[PDB]
Amino acid sequence: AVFLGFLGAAGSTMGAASMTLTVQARNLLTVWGIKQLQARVLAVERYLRDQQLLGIWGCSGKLICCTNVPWNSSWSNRNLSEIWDNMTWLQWDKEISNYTQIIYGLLEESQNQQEKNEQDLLAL
Amino acid sequence: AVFLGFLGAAGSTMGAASMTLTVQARNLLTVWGIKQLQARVLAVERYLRDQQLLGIWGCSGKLICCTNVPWNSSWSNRNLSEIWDNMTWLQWDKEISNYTQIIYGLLEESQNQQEKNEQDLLAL
Amino acid sequence: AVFLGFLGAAGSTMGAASMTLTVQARNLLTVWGIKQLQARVLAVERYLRDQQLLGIWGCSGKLICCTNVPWNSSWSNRNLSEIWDNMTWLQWDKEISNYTQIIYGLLEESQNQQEKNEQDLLAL
Amino acid sequence: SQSVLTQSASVSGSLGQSVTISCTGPNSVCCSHKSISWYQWPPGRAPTLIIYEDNERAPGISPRFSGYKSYWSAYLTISDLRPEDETTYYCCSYTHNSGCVFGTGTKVSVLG
Amino acid sequence: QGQLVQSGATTTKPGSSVKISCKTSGYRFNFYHINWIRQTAGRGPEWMGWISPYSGDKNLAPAFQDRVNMTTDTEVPVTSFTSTGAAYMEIRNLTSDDTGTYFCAKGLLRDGSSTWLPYLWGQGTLLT
Ligand SMILES: *[C@@H]1O[C@H](CO)[C@@H](O[C@@H]2O[C@H](CO)[C@@H](O[C@@H]3O[C@H](CO[C@H]4O[C@H](CO)[C@@H](O)[C@H](O[C@H]5O[C@H](CO)[C@@H](O)[C@H](O)[C@@H]5O)[C@@H]4O)[C@@H](O)[C@H](O[C@H]4O[C@H](CO)[C@@H](O)[C@H](O)[C@@H]4O)[C@@H]3O)[C@H](O)[C@H]2NC(C)=O)[C@H](O)[C@H]1NC(C)=O
Ligand SMILES: *[C@@H]1O[C@H](CO)[C@@H](O)[C@H](O)[C@H]1NC(C)=O
Ligand SMILES: *[C@@H]1O[C@H](CO)[C@@H](O)[C@H](O)[C@H]1NC(C)=O
Ligand SMILES: *[C@@H]1O[C@H](CO)[C@@H](O)[C@H](O)[C@H]1NC(C)=O
Ligand SMILES: *[C@@H]1O[C@H](CO)[C@@H](O)[C@H](O)[C@H]1NC(C)=O
Ligand SMILES: *[C@@H]1O[C@H](CO)[C@@H](O)[C@H](O)[C@H]1NC(C)=O
Ligand SMILES: *[C@@H]1O[C@H](CO)[C@@H](O)[C@H](O)[C@H]1NC(C)=O
Repeated sequence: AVFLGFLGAAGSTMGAASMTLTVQARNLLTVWGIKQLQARVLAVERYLRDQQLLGIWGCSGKLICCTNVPWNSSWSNRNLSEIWDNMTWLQWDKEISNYTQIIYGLLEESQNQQEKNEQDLLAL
Repeated sequence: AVFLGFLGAAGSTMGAASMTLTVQARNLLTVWGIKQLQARVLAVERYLRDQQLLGIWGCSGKLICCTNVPWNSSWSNRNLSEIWDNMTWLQWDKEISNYTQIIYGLLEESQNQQEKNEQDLLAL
Repeated sequence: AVFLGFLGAAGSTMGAASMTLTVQARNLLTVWGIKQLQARVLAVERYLRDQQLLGIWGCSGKLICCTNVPWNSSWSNRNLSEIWDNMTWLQWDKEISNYTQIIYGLLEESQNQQEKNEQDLLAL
Repeated sequence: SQSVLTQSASVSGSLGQSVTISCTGPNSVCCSHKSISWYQWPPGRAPTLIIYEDNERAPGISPRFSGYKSYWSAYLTISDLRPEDETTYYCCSYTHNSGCVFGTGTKVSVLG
Repeated sequence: QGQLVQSGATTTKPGSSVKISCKTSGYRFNFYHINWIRQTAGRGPEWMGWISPYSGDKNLAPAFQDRVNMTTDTEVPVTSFTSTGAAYMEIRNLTSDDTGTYFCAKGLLRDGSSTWLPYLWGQGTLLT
């Protein structure tokens, strides 16, 4: 591996950038102090939003997290090889920008309809 | 299902309200900016308290979370059907308000006496 | 057990202090309000740093958490009994202060090279 | 003398070889219900803990010294005899809240 | 990991009593027991007893229970983990059979099943 650093693989293929995730996970968290204390609070707010989303998805604690929601071809009818070995994450974010809210809800109830299935499993 | 919304099942049975949890989980997180920045900080503080409690209970990442602490009849000698299919969560919070601190400690060491049992399990 | 309290086993052996962890885990989280709101924000910042580190280690939700990184004798060539039944955590922090950053990186990729191994496991 | 925990009287060895010192007694001080310690003890001077709890070495003890405890006797092997080994070795039986029930002693010569 | 210097070589005569000092350094004196061992000309080594500088607790063999006076001071803390303590040793009915070399021994650990084990020894004192 090559320590590309923070956002090192921003122009690399999505498969290459997916190997270097903990690098972007580390660096994610008087009147002028009022402007500095403002940015300090917003920093924890924008960070806890990603964690709250990851928490209600079952991905709490995961950098790579698999799910049960199957990939709708309406979102992107691209093949697997022409995604992870071709496009960059910056490109993939433009192609899925629209449907990015649709998936966030599918993950939310695929988790509630999983811990509900586990609650009935441990009821005997 | 019917998208009742935020606090939609506040007057419903506890079994009905328990199915709609991620809805209340989403919506949980110059001199007047000082009063606005104050509410912004308290928002993350009151939210991380619930997460810190859930974290030291083993429920970190769960909306529904099962435990080993058995139900003491002193807390509520009500039957299961007369709770989940009768009372509302607002009613249940008044009946368990007293004993609500007793259970929070039982969950804390039932977790430490679980990860301690798992540490000896992986020691061979 | 004896409820020693917050930092009760600060001068005790590391094996004795390791049993009382949730006690230190609980108690971890106008112009003068600006100095009070400052300490309130720093409190959540210093707390989320420990959680962000625990999160990218796979220990998210654990008070005691086991790993795959084997103990290098360069860090401390002390025997197991002369550590948990002799030194205090305050002593152990001075002996490992140097190598404390080396281990934090070993935990970071031992987790990414674990969820990557689990992603290939669930790919069939 | 009145040590109820006898050893191996004496023994000899040569450079590069390994020895073995016995240590046994009645059911009142040995063995499966007691921890055995081993002390290198120059004549009336500064001793040295070698092994505690049957087979656990003290800090920094050379990997040569090894301990074993069967159901009736404990052994201290001195692998790879180095010249600085001529001394007397005493064993001791103990529990968590007792004392050291020392042994008779065993002089070990390394002349070679 | 510190020293345990003792007194000199004092030789009295039977019927009397002798006081032996044991001055510690380099370690928290309260964190480990203080054993007393002797090697006499007539037997071999004989464990006399240990005392806890923390609990003030004494445990000694029945062969020396009615003879030994065993005490400790209180540590003068040097740093967070260093101090300077002292343990004292006296005997009652003295004979020529009790002639031998005496040392103090700091315990091995602070917990477990080998907590008091005589690990760090002194230097030796020659009795009558
Ligand atoms: C502060 O720091 C001090 C010094 O380091 C700590 O004190 C040490 O604690 C450890 C463990 O907590 C002790 O090791 C134990 O030793 C006992 C031996 O005690 C038995 O025998 C004694 C003499 O016969 C006697 O005093 C005891 O009787 C009771 O009454 C006295 C009255 O003074 C009371 O003070 C005692 O506490 C006793 O309650 C007792 O009969 C030994 O039995 C222990 O072994 C058991 O437990 C271990 C696990 O701990 C287990 O592995 C064994 O198998 C066995 O089950 C254990 O070895 C040590 O002796 C203490 N003193 C030292 C090291 O000088 C203190 O704990 C620290 N406190 C804090 C809060 O940090
Ligand atoms: C894909 O999404 C559309 C809505 O955009 C939905 O109607 C359709 O059922 C989905 N198909 C699959 C296979 O999930
Ligand atoms: C998203 O919606 C806009 C609406 O105007 C549309 O133009 C755009 O093509 C959509 N994106 C994709 C990837 O289809
Ligand atoms: C119920 O709680 C009381 C204390 O309120 C306790 O004394 C009792 O043992 C508990 N019973 C059970 C079965 O847990
Ligand atoms: C809680 O304690 C108060 C103390 O006055 C008591 O009146 C009340 O009945 C208690 N609640 C329950 C549910 O028992
Ligand atoms: C211990 O760490 C050093 C670097 O400090 C490294 O070179 C060595 O390979 C490590 N050894 C083991 C066994 O991990
Ligand atoms: C840490 O590094 C410093 C550098 O001067 C060194 O003096 C110290 O001994 C080191 N710590 C350990 C435990 O080796």
